[PDB]
Amino acid sequence: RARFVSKKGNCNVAHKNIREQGRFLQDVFTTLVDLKWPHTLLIFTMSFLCSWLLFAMAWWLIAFAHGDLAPSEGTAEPCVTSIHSFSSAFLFSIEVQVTIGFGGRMVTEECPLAILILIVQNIVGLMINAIMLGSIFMKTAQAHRRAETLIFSKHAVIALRHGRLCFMLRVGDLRKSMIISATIHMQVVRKTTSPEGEVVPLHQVDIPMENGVGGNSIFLVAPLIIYHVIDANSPLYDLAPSDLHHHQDLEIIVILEGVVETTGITTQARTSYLADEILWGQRFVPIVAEEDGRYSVDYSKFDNTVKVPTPLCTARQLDED
Amino acid sequence: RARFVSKKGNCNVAHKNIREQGRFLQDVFTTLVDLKWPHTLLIFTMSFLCSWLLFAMAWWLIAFAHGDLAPSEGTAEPCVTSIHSFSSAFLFSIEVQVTIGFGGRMVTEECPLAILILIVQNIVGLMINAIMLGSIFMKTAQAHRRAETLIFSKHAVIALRHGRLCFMLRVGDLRKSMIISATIHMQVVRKTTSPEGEVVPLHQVDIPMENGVGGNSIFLVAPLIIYHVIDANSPLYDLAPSDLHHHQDLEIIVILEGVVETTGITTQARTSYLADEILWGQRFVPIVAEEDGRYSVDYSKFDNTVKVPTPLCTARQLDED
Amino acid sequence: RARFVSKKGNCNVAHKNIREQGRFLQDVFTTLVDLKWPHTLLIFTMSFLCSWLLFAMAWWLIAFAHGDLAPSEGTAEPCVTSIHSFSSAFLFSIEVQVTIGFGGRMVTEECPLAILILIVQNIVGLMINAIMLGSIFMKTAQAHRRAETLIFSKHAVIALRHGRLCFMLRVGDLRKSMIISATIHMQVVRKTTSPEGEVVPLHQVDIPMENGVGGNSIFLVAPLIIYHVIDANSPLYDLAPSDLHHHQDLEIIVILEGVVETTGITTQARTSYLADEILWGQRFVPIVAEEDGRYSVDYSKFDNTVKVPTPLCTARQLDED
Amino acid sequence: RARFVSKKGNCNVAHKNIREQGRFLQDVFTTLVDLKWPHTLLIFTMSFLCSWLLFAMAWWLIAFAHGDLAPSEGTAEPCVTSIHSFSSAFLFSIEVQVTIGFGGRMVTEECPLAILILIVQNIVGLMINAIMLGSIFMKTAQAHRRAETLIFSKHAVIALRHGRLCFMLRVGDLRKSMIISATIHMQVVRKTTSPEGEVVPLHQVDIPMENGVGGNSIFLVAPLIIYHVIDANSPLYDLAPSDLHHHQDLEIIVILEGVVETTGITTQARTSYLADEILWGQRFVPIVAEEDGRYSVDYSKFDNTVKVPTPLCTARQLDED
Amino acid sequence: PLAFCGSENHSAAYRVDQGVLNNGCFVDALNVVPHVFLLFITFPILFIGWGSQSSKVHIHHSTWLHFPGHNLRWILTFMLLFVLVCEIAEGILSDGVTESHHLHLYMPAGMAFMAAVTSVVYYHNIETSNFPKLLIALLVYWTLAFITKTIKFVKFLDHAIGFSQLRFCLTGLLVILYGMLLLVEVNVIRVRRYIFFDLGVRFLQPFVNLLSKGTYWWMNAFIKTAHKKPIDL
Amino acid sequence: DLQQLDDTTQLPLLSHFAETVEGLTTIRAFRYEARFQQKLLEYTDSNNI
Repeated sequence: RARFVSKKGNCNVAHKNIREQGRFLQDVFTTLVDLKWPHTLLIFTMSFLCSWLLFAMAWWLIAFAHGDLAPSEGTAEPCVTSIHSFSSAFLFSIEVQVTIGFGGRMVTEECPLAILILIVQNIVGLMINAIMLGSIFMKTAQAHRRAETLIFSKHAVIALRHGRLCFMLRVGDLRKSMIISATIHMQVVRKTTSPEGEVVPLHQVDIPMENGVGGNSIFLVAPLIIYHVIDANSPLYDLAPSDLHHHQDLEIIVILEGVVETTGITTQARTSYLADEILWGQRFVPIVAEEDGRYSVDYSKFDNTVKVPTPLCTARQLDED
Repeated sequence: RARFVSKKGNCNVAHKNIREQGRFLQDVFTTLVDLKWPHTLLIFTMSFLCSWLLFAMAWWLIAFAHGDLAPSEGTAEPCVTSIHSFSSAFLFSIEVQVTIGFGGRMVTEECPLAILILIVQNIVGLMINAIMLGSIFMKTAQAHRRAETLIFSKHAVIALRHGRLCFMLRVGDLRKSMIISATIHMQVVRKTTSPEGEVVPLHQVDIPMENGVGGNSIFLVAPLIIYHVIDANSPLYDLAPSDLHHHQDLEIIVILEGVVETTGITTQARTSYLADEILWGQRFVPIVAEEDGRYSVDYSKFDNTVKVPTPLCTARQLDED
Repeated sequence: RARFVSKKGNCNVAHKNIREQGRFLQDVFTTLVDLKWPHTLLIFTMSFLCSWLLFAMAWWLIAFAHGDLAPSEGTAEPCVTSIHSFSSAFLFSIEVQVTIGFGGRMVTEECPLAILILIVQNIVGLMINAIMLGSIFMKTAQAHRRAETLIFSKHAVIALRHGRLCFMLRVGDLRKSMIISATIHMQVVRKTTSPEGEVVPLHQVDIPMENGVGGNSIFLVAPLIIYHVIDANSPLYDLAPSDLHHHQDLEIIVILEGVVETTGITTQARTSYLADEILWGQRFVPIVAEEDGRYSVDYSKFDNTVKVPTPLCTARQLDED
Repeated sequence: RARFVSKKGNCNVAHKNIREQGRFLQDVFTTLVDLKWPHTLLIFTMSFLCSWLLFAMAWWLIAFAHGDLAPSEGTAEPCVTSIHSFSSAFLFSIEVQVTIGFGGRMVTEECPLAILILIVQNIVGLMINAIMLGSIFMKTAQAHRRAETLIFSKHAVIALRHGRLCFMLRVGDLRKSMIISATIHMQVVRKTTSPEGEVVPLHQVDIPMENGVGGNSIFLVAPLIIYHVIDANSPLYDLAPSDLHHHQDLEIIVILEGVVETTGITTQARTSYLADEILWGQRFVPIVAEEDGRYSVDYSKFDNTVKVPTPLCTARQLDED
Repeated sequence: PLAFCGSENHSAAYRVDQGVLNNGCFVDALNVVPHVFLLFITFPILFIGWGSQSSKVHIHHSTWLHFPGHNLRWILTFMLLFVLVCEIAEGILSDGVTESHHLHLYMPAGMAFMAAVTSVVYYHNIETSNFPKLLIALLVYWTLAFITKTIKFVKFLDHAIGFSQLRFCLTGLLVILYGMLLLVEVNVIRVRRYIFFDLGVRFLQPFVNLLSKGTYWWMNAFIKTAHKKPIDL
Repeated sequence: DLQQLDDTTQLPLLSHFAETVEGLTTIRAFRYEARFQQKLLEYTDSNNI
């Protein structure tokens, strides 16, 4: 009825009634990176423009304190030359802080407070330059956009394999760059009761991916079939083919995560498979073929299932001969 | 009682009598990054301002030794134009090393030693710029501030689940950005004594997190119940319910570690549970509901505990009915 | 006839018929790092030169709209000084955007839309400098070039070790630096059928690397011999020595992956061993010796093998006398 | 006599006879970070100074080709203003490439080829700025010098604990910041023989660290006595106390690797233990005490021993009464 | 206005037409440069190495090693501080006779005074941490300060300023004092050769530095922690 | 507090002398002269501390 993880990868959780809002202000950097793109563009150009405006008001108060804006002059040199407006001091603070430095307006050595506010504007401009260009590079360089190009299967399947019944989905990679140390964590989620009376509303039970050693690692070049074998330890052991309908609380989330080879920053791709989206008795078509010295992968045949003769009873009842 | 790590996550060790300070001088960058923030901004603006003073003194000595500072002149073209001060050469070192470059003070072609000082100032200013702006980005961008928004339960419970006593607590993520490949390490810390007479004061021996695959790898989106089954191999096998008081030598530390999805830097969040903070016979309230097509998490009820009947003896004696 | 991964490590896959091409534009950054090197230098020069030409047309339209290009002037000051061409405005946009700022062409306080064009040019030039300089450093700093200095053996051998058949190969590090937490994943990949009628064309099944502790982690300082003992649960259990011909579907790919010590960016080296490259009955020569206090590794002796008398039966047949 | 790893952690290998030198040139970046510190300072200032000299020769050929160097002039303006030497063009190349921009020498709009040389100098100066400042940051920010602040015990011990013989040693961290997900791979390396006749001269066989869960991961706050219990599957099963002499071929290397909390770069600390640094029958003192509500670590008692009574025989002889 | 050697003269005394280092302002500005070298080689390595020892990484208090010549090094450093504060007061009495703050009389002696205090606390922070793998920066400071003081002394001997004017006698004392502060040749060659050639006692008086033998700086810890604790045996 | 620590180390040395002069013939019988010299070594050491 209401799903946990959406099929592109967003988790549908609300996070209501959060008591301590004061611990969000003890990390300003993860909140600064985790904003949306018009918010990070507004805090980018508003932080740069408010630093230029604050130091432009400082240079305007320096030239007002020396009397430089009042043009009744004799021969005394101003401590910034050729300021006679606010907007000249705004062009001077723009020329100082991002280090353009034209030379119609330069600092002479009269006011020592001008040399102090030049040192302070260069130090706060180097801090704002380092933190903001590193923050926009960490914003555009983060690895959550690698989950858009990791195409999963649309439907997962449960089929016969090697005497057992195996829960199969199909992952796929799209790029010539690989993904280093890709792991798989398949979790079931359902509203479980305990035998002793505990009710967990989303009890996340990890099921093993069958691999050969038991450990969860894959080599993702070809679109391979991730398969989980249903033994008696696995919580899909009493699943009926008539149980796989809508309004059935059974959901398998598949979490694929690894280090992207190009960036070096670890990604996570995730999906879900609800109880109507699991096809019983079908299996995936082989899509990999050997041609002209290479291996063809046909991505148009990705979710295509062929029907298998399959026993229509539960996996506990396949242990009854 | 003197606890090992605190409730926030900072440890309580004293680290007395360190024999060699040379191992602290073999690396300087972790000492530079690992300072506090009024040390870090002080070493930042002190390194920049003292580098501008040192190269400012070098430009003042070159403009001394060419005789540029004497206004008694011929009509020879001088070394660097309109320097007639120390502080104008300090303004020239600010115009070179920040690469502002205004233009009333420019390098002439007269001395080659001024071109040597300009090469050494541009090389050392590029090196000081690279090291200090990358160090302040590594100081801001580190991942130990992500532990402030990973809440834990304040109290841990021990209750019956599936016939066994289970050491249950609750971890919690609070924001929208996930933590990739999160791993729970739960360790018991207490002073134990061997049967061969070996006494160790903080015997950090592990307990296994009961997961369903055995390996510790969680998918923390919703706040979930981390639980550890009390087994004969587990060293909480002989815990009496009257043991849970103050001045009892028993502490349980939880270590949660993973990589932040946004920043890409591996974090570590940790907490403690003393013997008076373990409440026997209770269990956590279900805090997850679903509303208008989305799951809702009631975070205000996060450590609310509900007492159940629970057999008041050890789990060794729960094997004896 | 056509190998999956080659001996260098590139993958011989095609990835034909990719339907969803709209998700390639959802990550522009990993596609931007994933170009080749003349495409990277072309997008670097074209991004910088197109941004200077766009703001050059903006400054030329500003000096056209103020009439400063028309040299029949009174004593009204221009928006930008000494501008009377397009190419002088292109030199001015070069002087703004990479922050040179010469000063014969400077901006004055007559023109507020010029100050708005200067603000937008400084913000867009700082963003283009941040993303393009970080993309150049993440392009040249990635770790797929670390696999050029990771040598493998050109052959793999099957001989006897501790009575049993072991599949041995010789990985070697070439450099003085280490590779931190280096893991080996050996995946024998062939076209396997199911018992129940499913054909998988490239069925990647794992084999455990024999470490003694089971978990695949090594210490690649000296070139060590990675071996997998052919157990009854291994898929090389029925491999006869008549099956080591060419035109044979059998391929073992070896995935060395770890973190480089100098960069900190995770690498992955991959190679392959076809069935004519697997030699029965040979074993590796001892290439490690010791002289004047150090260990000496002759790297010219690296893929040299020596024939020993092994049996010519299967490992199933080696369990029956 | 000739050990594998020294006690500081530097590995004593020779790497004789590297045949393919041309595969070192396929990664210039790991050679660029992997140089020593005066070599990386020399390639830093030689790269910047040679790029300034190459573009200074380009600007000098531009001003020679226009005829700017002739003092017999009319009124046609030069394409670079105020060049009348080579060294004025060298100061102009310094003013362009690190973007100082003084403005007594500037580009005018006569030559198009000077605008092309300005575009090429700004692009090549931004690329050399990105690669050289990121390479000097990755040189000063790598994590192998963090391994100096991790102290090991200088001797290792073997004692009685829980009925068995346990190879114990003491690791220790001297810093306040943690090392996240710190793993231990204790390896024992000696020259082995096969039963079939294969002689492997440097055979790294792993011993498992006993932790309690079967995984090797520690939580390093206090210095802890890490230990390996000698089983029949371990290869310390036949070690006698009479085999703890010098010139016994037995080396045990302990590798500690993890993620630093300060930088985020993965580190590795390693050491070794010979047969005469292993002391039989001893154990470490308990050094951790509590004081004023915190624990206290007295680091001067780090390797002091107490010499407990121990059965002076092998661990195989422990299994026979 | 505060310039080096005044704007009070006919126009300036900055001109170098006799040559370099015939100007007294130029030989005093050359006398500045090892003290600003020792300050900008000493203050970051001291702030990194021993400003990091905060609470919860405290100190070791045993095996104060005492690199030799230690008593005569601190006795010579206190004689160097006495002759430098005499050069401060001699430059102040030289400055006050006219006008306009001729700044080169007391600014190099004040920078030498601050370099002498940071040299002795840099030597104490080396000597309590017991590794000699530094201290050659202090050696090249003493050779740089020796060559700049002997070039000031030989340009005082050139113009016959000998022994009646007191800056000849004070630069002669500082030349022989920097020559006896080339005592670091005993630390590199004669003893302990680093370049190329106890118990639970808590008394700490006969093995401590000579200022803490003098003004008892180890007893500040015992007078500190006898508050909020009673002292048992 | 250090003056009171000096009085509480100054008392058992004089009480040790008042023990050992009255019990001299029985400390020369039970031959513990080296052990009593070790005890006065500890007492005068703590007094001088």
